[PDB]
Amino acid sequence: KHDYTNPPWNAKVPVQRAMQWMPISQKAGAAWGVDPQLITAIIAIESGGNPNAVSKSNAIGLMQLKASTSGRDVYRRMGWSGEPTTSELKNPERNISMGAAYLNILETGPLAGIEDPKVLQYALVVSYANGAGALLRTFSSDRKKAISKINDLDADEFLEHVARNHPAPQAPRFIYKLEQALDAMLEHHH
Repeated sequence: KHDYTNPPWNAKVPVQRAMQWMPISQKAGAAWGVDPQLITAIIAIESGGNPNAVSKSNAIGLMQLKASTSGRDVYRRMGWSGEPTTSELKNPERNISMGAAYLNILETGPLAGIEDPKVLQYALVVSYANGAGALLRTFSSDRKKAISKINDLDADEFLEHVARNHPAPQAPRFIYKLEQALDAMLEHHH
């Protein structure tokens, strides 16, 4: 039902800029066990590689972290009180390293025990934007059953499900731009 491929989106230039940061993304991905291509994909989608991007919501920087939510979440994962400042989120290394942490948090928490890497990946990008909870809720009210129900799908049926079930239009959209972004990235030798 969500017309999620319209308009088309040219990954080239936003991935090009995102790729500026790939050395950090490589290090960040490595440290947190996150696919560096995913990190770069997210940077390209959320900020188009612009480290000073700032949303209506006051989400900040390359990976559009919000200090009160994902910021706070990552601070607690590291044993820290409080939230990162705006200033620290505009730092490209701290920002990316924090997005990586946050992706790791989603993978080892809300989304734990997804089998297929590719669905996992799609789940991450939709969770990252519009929240793991809202995603699971589209399957079932109980987490464990929603996850069993996700493992009964392959990536394309997952995308179909998000397209028809997720309230947020940007959820399936992100999966489309993920794939455009991964395509642009084959033109960059690791």
